[PDB]
Amino acid sequence: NIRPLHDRVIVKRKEVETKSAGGIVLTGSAAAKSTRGEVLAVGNGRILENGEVKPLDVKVGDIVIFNDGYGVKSEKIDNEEVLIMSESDILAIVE
Amino acid sequence: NIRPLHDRVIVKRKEVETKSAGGIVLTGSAAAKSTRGEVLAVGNGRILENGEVKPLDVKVGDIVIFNDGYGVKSEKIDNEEVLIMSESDILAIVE
Amino acid sequence: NIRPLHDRVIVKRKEVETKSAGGIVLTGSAAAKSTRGEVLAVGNGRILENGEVKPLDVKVGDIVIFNDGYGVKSEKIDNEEVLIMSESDILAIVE
Amino acid sequence: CSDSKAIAQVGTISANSDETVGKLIAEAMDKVGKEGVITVEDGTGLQDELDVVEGMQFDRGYLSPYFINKPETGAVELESPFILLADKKISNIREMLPVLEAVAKAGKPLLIIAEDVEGEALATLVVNTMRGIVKVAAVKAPGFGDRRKAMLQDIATLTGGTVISEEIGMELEKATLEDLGQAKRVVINKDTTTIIDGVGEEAAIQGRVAQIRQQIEEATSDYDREKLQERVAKLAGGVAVIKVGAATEVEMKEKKARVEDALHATRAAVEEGV
Repeated sequence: NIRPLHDRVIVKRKEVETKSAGGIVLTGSAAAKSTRGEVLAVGNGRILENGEVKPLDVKVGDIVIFNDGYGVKSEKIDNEEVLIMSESDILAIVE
Repeated sequence: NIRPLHDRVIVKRKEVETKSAGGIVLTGSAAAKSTRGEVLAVGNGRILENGEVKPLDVKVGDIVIFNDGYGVKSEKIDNEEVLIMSESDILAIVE
Repeated sequence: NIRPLHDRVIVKRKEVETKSAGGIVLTGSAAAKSTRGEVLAVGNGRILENGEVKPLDVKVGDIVIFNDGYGVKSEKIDNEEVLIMSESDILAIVE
Repeated sequence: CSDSKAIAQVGTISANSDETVGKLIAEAMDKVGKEGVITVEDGTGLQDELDVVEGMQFDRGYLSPYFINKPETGAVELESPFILLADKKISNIREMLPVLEAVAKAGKPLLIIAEDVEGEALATLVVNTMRGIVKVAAVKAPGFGDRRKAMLQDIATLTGGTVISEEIGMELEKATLEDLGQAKRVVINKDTTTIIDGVGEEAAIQGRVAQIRQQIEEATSDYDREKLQERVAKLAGGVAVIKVGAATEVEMKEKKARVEDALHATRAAVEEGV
């Protein structure tokens, strides 16, 4: 069991689509890495200057859209690649 | 006995595995330096603007996943290499 | 005597060891500058936004491990080389 | 044609009836053996001389004159040393620390044969040499490319050590005393390194010379055959050099041609009869 620190979130990157808006199979650099994933673990919460900590908005089980960058890190847990990043990288939650 | 100041943590990074997901021996640059270590000493805590100190969330004994960077420093104590870095570089705690 | 301002610390760099884990003498670039020193003088303390000042955690007489960088300055006092740097550059205190 | 008298007669006849040439060639053949190599080069005096070298010797001297422990002869001599065979370039002393500490505990000299050694490592070694921590000498590995690797493996089989290479899957920092070869004496000078009575099982040496013989049987050019024969002689036989003596240069060339003819004729007579 892996749990993040403060306001970091662990997500599982979804498989990139092969057939796009029809039967056309996309092969090569065109298939951009999918920016949707399923959150697995959520940290305790970001810490304020005064001293109180507030819980994150994202709940375990939500599909999120995230901005890949230098702040997003890749880690291999349970022989499975997962993404560890700060909650500020989360842009929207699907449904 | 070495004790860090404020919110710094001393860890002993784990040995890089040789056999990976089977009997195949991995020799060369493929074996990336392991990003898991066992914390040895924990500082008193980070200092808030008003003045009170809050304790760090990592306890001595658990395994952590850390992000190696320019902020992480290596030191030789008891004729053994250890890694000194700020608590903000800790991403998750295993188990 | 020399007294630092605010949260600055004056240390005396330890002599670089010659024999390493045996009788093998290291001559040349192998012998790096030792990152341990004896604290001589300690400033009054860092000043907070409100106006109160909190004394530094390092006391005069202990051995510290410091991160040499652009913030660390070297000065020749009493015909002896000493290092003046901010307290944030101190990583740990030996014993 | 097996007896030495017949060989001397063949060499005498082939050298335009010169008894000294035939006698010298017979002596060289007797001393060096059957698997050895005899070459002819120009001398300096007026008389022919024969120099036969037994064991392993290559044209590499020490990388620093400060390694000399016997200034009377101007040479490095080590008694019962360790041999570190590295198929790599050594520049940072840090790789050398563990084995150096180990041999310091053991208390016997160490000879480092590497592709090349950088100035920082030379400075560290020369500092450590006379201060009494360790007795160290360093030379360059003979040959260039694949032949250098073959020579390193030959020395490893001779001395009973293991070559430290990156391509094989080992690193220098993980070396132990088992990986280091051993010998009885090592003599180094300006130009040549000589390993005397290296400890090794005859089975490995015989296997290596058999492998090189099978290599000889499948080579085309004469230069490669000559190099392989030199390697076989270094492993098992000996190497002889005949220096031709003459007053002038025309006489020198004439006599050198005659001696080479006698050498070829003796080889042919030994292999096929008379």
